[PDB]
Amino acid sequence: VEPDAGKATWVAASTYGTDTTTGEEVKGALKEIHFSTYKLAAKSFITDET
Amino acid sequence: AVNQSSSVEVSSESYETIFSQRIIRDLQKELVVGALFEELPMSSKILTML
Amino acid sequence: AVNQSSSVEVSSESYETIFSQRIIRDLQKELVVGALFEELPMSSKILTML
Amino acid sequence: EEDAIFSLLPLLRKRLIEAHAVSIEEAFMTGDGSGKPKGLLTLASEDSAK
Repeated sequence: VEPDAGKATWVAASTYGTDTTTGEEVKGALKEIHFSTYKLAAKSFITDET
Repeated sequence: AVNQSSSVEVSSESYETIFSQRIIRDLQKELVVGALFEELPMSSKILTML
Repeated sequence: AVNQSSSVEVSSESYETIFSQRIIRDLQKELVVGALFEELPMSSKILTML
Repeated sequence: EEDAIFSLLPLLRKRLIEAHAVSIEEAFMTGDGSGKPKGLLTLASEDSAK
């Protein structure tokens, strides 16, 4: 599941040569999410004489 | 670690990797005393002879 | 700590299950200021209006 | 991209355009004028319309 990410940086206007100081993106950590299952079991009984 | 790079591209933690369904086993000691001597068939509990 | 699934013997090791390569995300913000007027075209890096 | 999902280039570009879109929104909402447009929230403070 992706996260929020996020901004960029505007050029300093007069920067035309190598490099123009273009920043970089926000590091999108592509985090795992997981599930779990529980069990229920119900039992009932009767006897032949009843 | 598993989580590489981190400037700047999208990279995850663990559970990216492919898994395999084959099973391997070490070279166990050869079987010889369990498969050498002759069987005698019986049909009760004790056998007697003279 | 970990115990998944120690019932009663075939516990495995690295959590032998399955995973999904689907990626999801919730809401994203409402881009109201991105379309408030037309993209006025310029051939030049400055322009003047009298 | 040699040990992952063989498909990170779509994921990279969808985030990078979003990062550009929110960055142009931020600059249009708020702007001092330091390398960036003069966003609306502070802009009316200049001609003192508050």
